[PDB]
Amino acid sequence: YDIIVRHYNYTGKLTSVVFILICCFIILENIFVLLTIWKTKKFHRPMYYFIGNLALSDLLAGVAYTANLLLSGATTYKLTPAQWFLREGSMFVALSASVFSLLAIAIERYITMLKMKLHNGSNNFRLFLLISACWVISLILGGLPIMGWNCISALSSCSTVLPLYHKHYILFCTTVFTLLLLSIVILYCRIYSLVRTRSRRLTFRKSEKSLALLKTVIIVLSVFIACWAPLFILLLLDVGCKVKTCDILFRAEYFLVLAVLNSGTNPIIYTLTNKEMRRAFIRI
Amino acid sequence: TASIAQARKLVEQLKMEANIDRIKVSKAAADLMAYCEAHAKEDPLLTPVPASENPFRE
Amino acid sequence: GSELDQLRQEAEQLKNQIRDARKACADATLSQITNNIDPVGRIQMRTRRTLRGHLAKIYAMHWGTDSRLLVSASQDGKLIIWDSYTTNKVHAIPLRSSWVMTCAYAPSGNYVACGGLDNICSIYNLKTREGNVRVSRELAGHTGYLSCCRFLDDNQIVTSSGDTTCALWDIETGQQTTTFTGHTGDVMSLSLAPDTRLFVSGACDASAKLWDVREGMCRQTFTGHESDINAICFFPNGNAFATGSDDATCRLFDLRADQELMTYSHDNIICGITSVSFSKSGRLLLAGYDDFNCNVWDALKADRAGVLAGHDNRVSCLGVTDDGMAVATGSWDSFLKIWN
Amino acid sequence: VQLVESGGGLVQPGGSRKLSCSASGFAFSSFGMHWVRQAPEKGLEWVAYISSGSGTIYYADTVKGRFTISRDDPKNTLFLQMTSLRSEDTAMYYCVRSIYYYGSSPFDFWGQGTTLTVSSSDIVMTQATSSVPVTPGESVSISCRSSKSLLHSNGNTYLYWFLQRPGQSPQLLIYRMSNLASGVPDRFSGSGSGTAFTLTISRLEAEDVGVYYCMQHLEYPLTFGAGTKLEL
Amino acid sequence: CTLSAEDKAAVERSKMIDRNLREDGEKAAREVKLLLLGAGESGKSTIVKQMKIIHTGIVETHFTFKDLHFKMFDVGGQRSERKKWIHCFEGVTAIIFCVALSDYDLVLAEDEEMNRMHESMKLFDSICNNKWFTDTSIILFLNKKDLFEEKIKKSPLTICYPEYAGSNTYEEAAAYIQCQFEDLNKRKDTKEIYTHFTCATDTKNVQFVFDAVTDVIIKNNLKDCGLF
Ligand SMILES: CC(C)Oc1ccc(-c2nc(-c3cccc4c3CC[C@@H]4NCCO)no2)cc1C#N
Repeated sequence: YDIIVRHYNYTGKLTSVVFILICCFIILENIFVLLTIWKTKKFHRPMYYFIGNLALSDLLAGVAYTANLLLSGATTYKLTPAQWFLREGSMFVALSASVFSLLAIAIERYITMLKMKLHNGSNNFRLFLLISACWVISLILGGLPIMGWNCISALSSCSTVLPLYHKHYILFCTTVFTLLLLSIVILYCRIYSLVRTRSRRLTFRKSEKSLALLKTVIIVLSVFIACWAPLFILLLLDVGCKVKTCDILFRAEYFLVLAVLNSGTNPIIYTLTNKEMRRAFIRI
Repeated sequence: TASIAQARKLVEQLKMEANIDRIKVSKAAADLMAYCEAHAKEDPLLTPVPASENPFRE
Repeated sequence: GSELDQLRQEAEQLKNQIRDARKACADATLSQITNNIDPVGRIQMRTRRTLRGHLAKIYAMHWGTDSRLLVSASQDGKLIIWDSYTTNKVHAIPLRSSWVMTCAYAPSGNYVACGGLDNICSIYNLKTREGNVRVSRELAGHTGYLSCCRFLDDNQIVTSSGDTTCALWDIETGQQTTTFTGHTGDVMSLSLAPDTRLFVSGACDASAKLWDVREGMCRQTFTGHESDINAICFFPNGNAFATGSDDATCRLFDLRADQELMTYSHDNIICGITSVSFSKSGRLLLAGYDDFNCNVWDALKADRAGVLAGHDNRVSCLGVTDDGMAVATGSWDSFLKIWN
Repeated sequence: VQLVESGGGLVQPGGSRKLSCSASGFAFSSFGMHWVRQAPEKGLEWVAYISSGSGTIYYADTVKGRFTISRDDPKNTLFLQMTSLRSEDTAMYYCVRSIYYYGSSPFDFWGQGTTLTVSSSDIVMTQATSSVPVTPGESVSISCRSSKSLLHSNGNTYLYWFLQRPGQSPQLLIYRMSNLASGVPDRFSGSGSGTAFTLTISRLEAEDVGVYYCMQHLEYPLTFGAGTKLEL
Repeated sequence: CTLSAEDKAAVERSKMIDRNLREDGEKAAREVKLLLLGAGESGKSTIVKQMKIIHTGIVETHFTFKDLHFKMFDVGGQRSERKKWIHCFEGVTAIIFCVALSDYDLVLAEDEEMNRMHESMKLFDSICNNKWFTDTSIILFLNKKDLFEEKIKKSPLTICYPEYAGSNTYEEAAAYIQCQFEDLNKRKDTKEIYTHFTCATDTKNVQFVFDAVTDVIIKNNLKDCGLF
């Protein structure tokens, strides 16, 4: 329309086959994980519901990325600005939800390991509260640009990587992502510290499981941070760089590839780690 | 020598059971058939009953 | 040493004469005679109620005479008395030792008893003046564990202990009156006749015997199984009884003639049998297998005619009501279900 | 079991004294409690109820919001407080235990009662007559009529029946329509249809004389009858 | 609604009954339950008597240590078949097993050719390789040590064990016995065996039991959330 051609002209914005197949692979992996978790009565405790939520969330992320890549192209100029805002909202709602779930998993793990309860049975109130809070916070963070911080008048305030979004919104997203990343590491280090000290101190007279826990922590905590670093550094970089002064900013499509591939690689790590679910998958 | 008592007890039980009367198998089958065919109307398991009379309605 | 040899050959020729008389008396199987009857189409029974509230495995269940109240025991140590129609609870009788494996209900609805692994049969009173439940008597005269106990009357109880014996008790005096012996293995199953004059018990070595309460001696014995006996129930007529086993085989016997009539075995089952109960008219032989589901084995045709697979773990107890209105099954997942 | 009432004294209008009753010999923690006011030469009327565990507290429409009642489980003692007091609150006070489950017998044991003196829609249930002269050894038929169909969809009428001995507290005779209570002889029998209920006595002696009452329990605001007297 | 005046009173009874059931079902779920087994002369009596006590057929012993409630079921008076009443002990944290070191040259009664260690190993094999106890660890105890030393001093060890290459030393004999007992364990990936030698100090035995229980609890909690 009128405002769409203006912003893209101001910012200067005037190889997509393998992404479709990797996204369809992610979707099939996720619908397989859902079918595996659902049909088995053994995996019905509140623990595996977090993994199911994460799988549904990264499935939605894959579908949203597929839709965004299909709609992207020369047709972006013809569509209405609300449709564009819709695309961005969908993308943010997918990825934010995926990162948020991943934190609730660690919160539940730390709460469980904090005190020995001798049983897997627990209240579902906390589970429902965590799931609902995660989902509503993701939805609110995705829909906030529609209500306010729209960057519709100040053309200079809009970002360089993509227009129509205010810079303060990107800053807020970065400042919340860094806090989530800090909390994840804090919990995943405190749980290992707790498990090691109690076992060494209180099981002294009569190891192998401590090293396995260390390996699991140094795998899960490292795969996520190693892949979510490029997107974060690009989002902090585009803020400072001025308009038309960064050539790398124009080629920002490749950075999202590994960011969404993290969502597809999370089920592999969260399934091959434990033996029970691996045996259940082998049986199927 | 202590198994003699239990041996005499078991042989006494056997010779006592050896005096039980026997009836023809066809007669027993006919009696069972008559019994199951006589009371077949009052069995709500194999005979369907409308839900308007079942106290276990849901 | 010749006395034991001569008594052994005497017993052997007695057994030979018994089996000869048993074989000469039979002419044809029951399945051959019942070849001109229309079989039932399909027994499609859906769950109606779901009695929940237990926190452990379930080992026993009995239906009251009013066909409305039922009692169940669990390893948690409770003796909850359920209401079948409304699903509310009526009592929460606790236990001293949380190891129980049997239950019973009085024909008048007054007393409820439950044995266990502590070889002590305790009887509770439900019609006391106060609002609680008191222990009327505690019977302790057995060495092995108690397996199953049924109320013969309001003042007499018969118990099946694990030390190869069965005894009849007295409630007022508290001491056993008559003891039945003769079994070689652990007696773990018995059921009372409708007229409460005779009762049969299932041994632990492929043996089932018939006892009388008045005279108090073994009359007839039946064999034919391979592994053992695990469940016993009479025909509604009271003149025959069908027994379970562990090698996926339940059979039906006759009392007048010690012959085997029919065998209900299938080539697709290799699992044991836990509970067996007949129907109101003696046409459906319900059996609860330990492969997570039940069966609706026909009594006269020896072909399956229904499956009640609505369970999570192995079923351990099930019994039809007095009027044939519904059947209740209890599994190890602490969930009772009422099928109709 | 044993029940007794305390806190009975002359009170001027506008003054309040709490009522206390102590129960011993049973599990008070699992019995509901009913209060019953008995006016002189008049029929008794329901007052208040508390369920097991103080879950549901009910009151009467006349004294609603003016009486405060509570239970004390550790000491097995029951308390009743009122705020305002009028000239018509002069009556006897009884407490009766009641437990409700399948096959139970509510209102089984009546208390002794105390004396209180003061100096200055719903179901309508009317009994047949005031008094009947009966010579010993004859059958007696008493009819209690209601203005509503007490028969519920479940299939059981909720009309209770009990007798009061002269000078002593009344005792329950027949719950529901027909069942006999525990301890009473089998001479008493009852029947009904749903609107008109009657009771028949086979043989009458001298130790069972007094006044009769019929209670309703279908709808919660309990109402009693006028009271028919038996004359020897 | 459809319920009558007194029918709602009966429904309230179900609620309080279920509340009282749930309150007691949670109090008994936070205490450790462990089973005791052993031979007739395996010194189970001196073990159950030496340890702290607070408390025919089954016998239950209740004692507390370090804010933990332990229950010890001594199934020793059951003369019936063991395969019938063994499935009710499916849920248990540990299985205490007690044997006697000095009981290796004393033949079992009414028999002159079979040694007691043989049926001890047979019972251990039947307990460890049972289809129900495929996930519960096993704590093992050696009751006598000084009498065992005296016996290996006056009597050689080769009478009980047919093959032996070491010398008659207690330090290596105990290690050989422990390695032989730990060998009869087919499920080497789902259960572990904690061995200990019974000494005169009760504090050491109670501390060892507490340590084994804490280790089992930690392993169960780690396997609960699928962390390893
Ligand atoms: C805590 C979580 C929710 O934080 C975040 C989660 C997710 C994201 C996030 N950014 C983006 C994104 C970034 C740049 C460009 C583009 C996109 C989407 C499409 C667009 N491609 C057009 C190229 O011209 N996609 O997702 C950022 C943050 C932050 N900060």
